[PDB]
Amino acid sequence: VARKERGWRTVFPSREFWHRLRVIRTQHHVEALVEHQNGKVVVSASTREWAIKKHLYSTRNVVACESIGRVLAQRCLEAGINFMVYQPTPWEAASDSMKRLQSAMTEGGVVLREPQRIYE
Amino acid sequence: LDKARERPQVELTFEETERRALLLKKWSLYKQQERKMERDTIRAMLEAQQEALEELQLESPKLHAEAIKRDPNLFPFEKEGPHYTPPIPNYQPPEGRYNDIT
Amino acid sequence: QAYARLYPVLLVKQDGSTIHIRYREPRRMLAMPID
Amino acid sequence: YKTKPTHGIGKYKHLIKANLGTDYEYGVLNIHLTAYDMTLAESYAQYVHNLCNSLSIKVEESYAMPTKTIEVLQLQDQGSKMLLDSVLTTHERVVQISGLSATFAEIFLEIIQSSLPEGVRLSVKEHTEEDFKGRFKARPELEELLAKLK
Amino acid sequence: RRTPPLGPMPNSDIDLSNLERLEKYRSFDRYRRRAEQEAQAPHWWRTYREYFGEKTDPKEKIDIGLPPPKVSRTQQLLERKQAIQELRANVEEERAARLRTASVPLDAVRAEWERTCGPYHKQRLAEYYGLYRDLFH
Amino acid sequence: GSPWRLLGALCLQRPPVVSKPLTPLQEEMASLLQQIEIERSLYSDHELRALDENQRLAKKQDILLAQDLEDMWEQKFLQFKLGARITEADEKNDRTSLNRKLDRNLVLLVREKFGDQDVWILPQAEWQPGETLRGTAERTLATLSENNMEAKFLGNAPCGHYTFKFPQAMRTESNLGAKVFFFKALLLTGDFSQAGNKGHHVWVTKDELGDYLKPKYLAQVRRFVSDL
RNA sequence: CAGAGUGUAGCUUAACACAAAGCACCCAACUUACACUUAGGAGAUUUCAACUUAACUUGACCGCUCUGACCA
Repeated sequence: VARKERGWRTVFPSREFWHRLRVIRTQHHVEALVEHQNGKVVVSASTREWAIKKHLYSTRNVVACESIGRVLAQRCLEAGINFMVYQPTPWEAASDSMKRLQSAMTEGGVVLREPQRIYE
Repeated sequence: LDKARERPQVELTFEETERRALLLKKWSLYKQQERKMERDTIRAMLEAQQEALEELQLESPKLHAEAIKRDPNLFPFEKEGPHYTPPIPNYQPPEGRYNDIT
Repeated sequence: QAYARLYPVLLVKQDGSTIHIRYREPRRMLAMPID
Repeated sequence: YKTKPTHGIGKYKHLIKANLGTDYEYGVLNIHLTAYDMTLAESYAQYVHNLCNSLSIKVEESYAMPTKTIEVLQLQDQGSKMLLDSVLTTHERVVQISGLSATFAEIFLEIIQSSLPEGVRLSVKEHTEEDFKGRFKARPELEELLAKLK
Repeated sequence: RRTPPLGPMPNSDIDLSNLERLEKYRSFDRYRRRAEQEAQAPHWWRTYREYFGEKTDPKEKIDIGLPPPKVSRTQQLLERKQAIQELRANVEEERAARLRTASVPLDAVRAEWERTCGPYHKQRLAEYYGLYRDLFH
Repeated sequence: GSPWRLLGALCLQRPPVVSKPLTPLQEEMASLLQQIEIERSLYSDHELRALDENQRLAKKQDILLAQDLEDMWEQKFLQFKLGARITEADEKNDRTSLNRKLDRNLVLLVREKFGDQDVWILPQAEWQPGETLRGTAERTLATLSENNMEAKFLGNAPCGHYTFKFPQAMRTESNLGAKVFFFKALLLTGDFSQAGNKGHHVWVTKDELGDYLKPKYLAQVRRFVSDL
């Protein structure tokens, strides 16, 4: 029932969401971040943390993307957040690593389609 | 356009794939030092070139005017690549003729 | 995308110098003639 | 708004731009990389294109001309008839360079001559008198040019 | 009538004399990176965050937690840098990485997080839920 | 004018006539590059004839077979001879002849008697009014003993400098010392005579250039000479 | 050889700790080529001590810069 931030139809990305998934791919690390519309961040899964480093070969591969995808899936499940939104660019959406990361959301139980706001 | 020209695709063995990635992962670094020895040798002369210019600047101003001056006799230049073996001083091939197709 | 099988062949120049070159035929040695 | 101190914050085209050499630098220089191996010709042309970008000098354009092939006739042994022996093809790779300083000229020339591959020929020349500059021009470039002369 | 700006212009620092000499963005991602790094920077004009973003008091948040544990960074770094060296040494681990078939134990990594980054993430999440604003004032 | 005397120098350089020896890593380059060829390339006309000849023979008018043409062409390989990369100079280490170290570059050095001691240095010449430093380099080539070569000249700016002071012997107020400027040049063709070879000039590479040059002089020299 | 200055892979007023980070840089795929994009690999706190976190505060040592010394 909470109103979503509609508008911004002339700029990218749009802001009609409650919780958004942001994935940052740097030269050495890939950062998966989930945050609210207003700016507050709820949970994060970065390869910099030592917890997953002991078990992953590299922090900049598809294996790393699957590693943090399942980590984020378990973190979102235990944080109470089930619905989210993902707004990627055409090239990263076509990247093979990203699609398998979306597969982690499906097997993890995270849905990337926020329910529509009930106006009436 | 003839399909009889097509060659069958030979299966690539798994162990052979291993040595492909191993040489690829070493090709990238091998070329990196190749660029690394390149990047230092251009700047090595570049700083040595400038200090010579500035030392000549204190030596004489008139020489500097004609030192940085463009030489119009330059750039008809031509350089051909090296050869597998040095040319034979005494070698006379038989007669022949050429033709051009356009 | 479409090209033939280029064998490792050699060319001998006018002065006798030799360079590497790819050719359609298995003629691994070649010395061009005096015009 | 014009009156408000934040006037002109949306100005964007002032960062966007609206051969005879100088007395210190060269106007236009072109290098020619001929070879009987197409792979070597383009590989070196790609090599010099990447290196010249590293040295931060402006590149005009790299294109291709119709490739010329030459055949070789060989005199038959104990005879006087020319017979087909081999057919060769020379491939020319050209990259146009403008804005190379006189001081850096010697360093640039020494690199491509030291890194010159097997069986390829390089040449440095001006190629300026034939610069007809007759290039097909796009629509927005025509509009500003036509407004300039109007 | 004109009024001088109250602060530096967004594009005043960029020289326009050598605009063609200056390197370009040449890609959408690089401009986007500069876009939202500069978006969060404070400005002297009216911004979206001024009216919509939540406002925090100038006073720093008071911490009533236990003093942070003290660890030896050099020794920890040495163990961590050698740990992945042997990990990268195994071909079998390297074979899985290149084949995109490697996996990690989710239960084991979660336990390590609870001791390394668990307290910080929980505090960060609890602040979002409004626990610190309602109770403890 | 100034107590620092000015001299113009030339560093004669001859590019290798043959390519450098290939690193065994680069052996794996061509081996795989050819390996990705026949795995991706289609049948050539040579292979098409070979397959047709083999197929017809199994079923059963070409006098010359594809295998036979390989034999005669391979037989012709044993007939001719290639130029020897390693020459007599390489075996003898003739640091004066052209046929030594064909794979790598070579730089000339000359003997000069300064301070009652011979010093291995590059050719030099005193600067004079009305003449460019490159003209001094051309004059330096002329002053060479019984020389006949043409040198390709690139640029005008100096390629380096070296300052040396007198050992408190000739050091005076009017003449404190001399500084020298090096200019790179390209050798197309030409050679010295046979009258003087050992006591006139020596040709070496960058690796062994330190044996003949002074440690201070070599340090300035190595900042613009390469080993590519 | 002496007297001053300096020290994170190339750069960075990156490093509160949870952690040695960002960019530049190299290879392969597309392209004549560049560039964009996809997929890869290479990296650093100069070394020893100081109640101890300590690249970070203090020493010694080591490595570079400048000036004198030596100088064909």
